[PDB]
Amino acid sequence: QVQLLESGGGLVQPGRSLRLSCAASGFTFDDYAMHWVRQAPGKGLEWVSGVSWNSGTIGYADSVKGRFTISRDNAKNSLYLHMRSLRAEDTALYYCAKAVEMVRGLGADPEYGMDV
Amino acid sequence: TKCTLKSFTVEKGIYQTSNFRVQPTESIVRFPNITNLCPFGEVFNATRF
Repeated sequence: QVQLLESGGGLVQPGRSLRLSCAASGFTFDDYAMHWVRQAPGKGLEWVSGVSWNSGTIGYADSVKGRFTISRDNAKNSLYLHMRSLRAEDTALYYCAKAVEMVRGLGADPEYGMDV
Repeated sequence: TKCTLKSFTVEKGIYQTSNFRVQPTESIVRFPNITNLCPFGEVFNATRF
């Protein structure tokens, strides 16, 4: 069974850091690329960050470049998302998502298609 | 036969002289075919690190 355990709840004031943790069950962590997508109320889904199957960070967003950071933990099947020096304008709901494509699906690396 | 008997006069008969033996002419090595491979081409052709 594929269970997503999201940890790091609490209250944070602007000007400080934040840290969220993704845990996955029912599938192998390394085989799929892991992405973060956020969606404030009264607005659609919007990509905020991502990282490939090879634990390669893809970049930082246009609005929050220089402060967000993303990392994987292939040893313990976990994921870290750290928010450096947050501001009150960054308030929204964070979302953790997994890819689908099976490894070596032929002509680039399979890293897309969030489903769960 | 003369130097087998340690003599200069060989008397009528049959004398075992030496040994005949064929030698190996070439070398043959065999193994089952190779099927699997290590995932190095999956790393060096990857899109990113």
